[PDB]
Amino acid sequence: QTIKCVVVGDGAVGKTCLLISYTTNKFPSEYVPTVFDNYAVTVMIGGEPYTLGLFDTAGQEDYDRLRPLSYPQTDVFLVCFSVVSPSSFENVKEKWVPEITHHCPKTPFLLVGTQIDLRDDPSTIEKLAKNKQKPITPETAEKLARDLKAVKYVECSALTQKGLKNVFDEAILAAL
Amino acid sequence: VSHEQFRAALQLVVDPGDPRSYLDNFIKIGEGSTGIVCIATVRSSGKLVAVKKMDLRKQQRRELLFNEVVIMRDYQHENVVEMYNSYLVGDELWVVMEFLEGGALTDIVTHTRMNEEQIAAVCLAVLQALSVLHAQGVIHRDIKSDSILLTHDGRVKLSDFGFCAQVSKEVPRRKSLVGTPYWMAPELISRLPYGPEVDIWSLGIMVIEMVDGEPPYFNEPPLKAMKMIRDNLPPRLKNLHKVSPSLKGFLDRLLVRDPAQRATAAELLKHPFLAKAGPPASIVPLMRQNR
Repeated sequence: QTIKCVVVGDGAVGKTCLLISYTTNKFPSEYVPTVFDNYAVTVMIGGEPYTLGLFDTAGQEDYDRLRPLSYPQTDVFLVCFSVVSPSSFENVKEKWVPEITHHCPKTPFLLVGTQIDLRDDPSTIEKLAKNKQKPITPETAEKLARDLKAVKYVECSALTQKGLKNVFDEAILAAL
Repeated sequence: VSHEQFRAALQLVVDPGDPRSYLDNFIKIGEGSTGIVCIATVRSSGKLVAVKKMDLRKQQRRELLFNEVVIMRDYQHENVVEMYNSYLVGDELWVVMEFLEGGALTDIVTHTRMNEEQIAAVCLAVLQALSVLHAQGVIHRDIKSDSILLTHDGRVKLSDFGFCAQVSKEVPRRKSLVGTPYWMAPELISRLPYGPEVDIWSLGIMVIEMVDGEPPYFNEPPLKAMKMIRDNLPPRLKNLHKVSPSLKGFLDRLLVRDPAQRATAAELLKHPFLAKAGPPASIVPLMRQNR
């Protein structure tokens, strides 16, 4: 059988990067915004092989009516934010969760914190301090996830591949 | 690449060299979920031992191989199958342990209804083990009849330690989705953090096996069963008119959805039911060679 994943979150959040990191174990050297890309890998669970159809969407504002045409029969959603962009974290609640709720209500969704390698980075922790802000903690995120009302919160670095597989491992579990 | 780093770690933890040096007659007996089990013969005595062989490249989570060594080595108990030794043979971890001629409980439960004396004997033996493991913050994680093994003389040992984890003051729960689907506690399937209690739930399932011949929702495919366990009320036995209050009441303490109200191993040790436990001999009729 097929599993149909759909990945959503603000632009830059590096949604494209997350996917490619996992699927191909390569990081994209160039930033490019996604319109719509469809990658299909194969996963074997308990000896049973499943085509995992991944849907990379636009995190941009322009494609609000073009993006959700990708949603019919979605078995699960990743709802994503950069742990170093409290705006993108805010837009979980505001834009993203509502959107997918409507189109697909009974459909599950995990909360995902991205680019966690940049937490202790001084320069990004500097960039945020210049708007008197700071990095999102797991304590925080996992309150939102429980409340919102996800399957769970997960977090990862597409770069270091820390916690990456697990996100996708839990999604599958969630889907199946 | 990470292979080499892992193989190296392992080398330092095992006993050096090869056991083909002192054992003849390796023959496969069954599989686990992690690797095959052979029988073998100590050349100088002709004594029988069993040997678990596990390839490092075939593990879903290699790290778990460290429990095979650490568990048997440090948690030697009367009701825990004795590991004598472990070794690296090329890309395989080989653990040499005692040979349990009685076989596993799975064979007995799918072919015969055991009476409450024999059952109580079993749960007694396993809880003696789990008390002691949990006392040190060690969760087994894969309790089912398959994981229980017998001696010729009716004695009972717990084994299949490959899925075990450790908790402590510092890391008090775990989170990995680990175990066999039908025996899994509801909180673990639900993806919440959990402790040793998961084992007691699974023992409650194994009591159901012992009584009714298989676990709840056996006919379903695993992932449907997982859902039902998670979403539903604790499964009850199918014929209560035949079961004593002692045992029903015992089991109502294992199969509790909330883990905080579910009984601990030490609590269960003091439970009237376990005082029906027959001697090891009362079991020996259940073994295949006898039936």
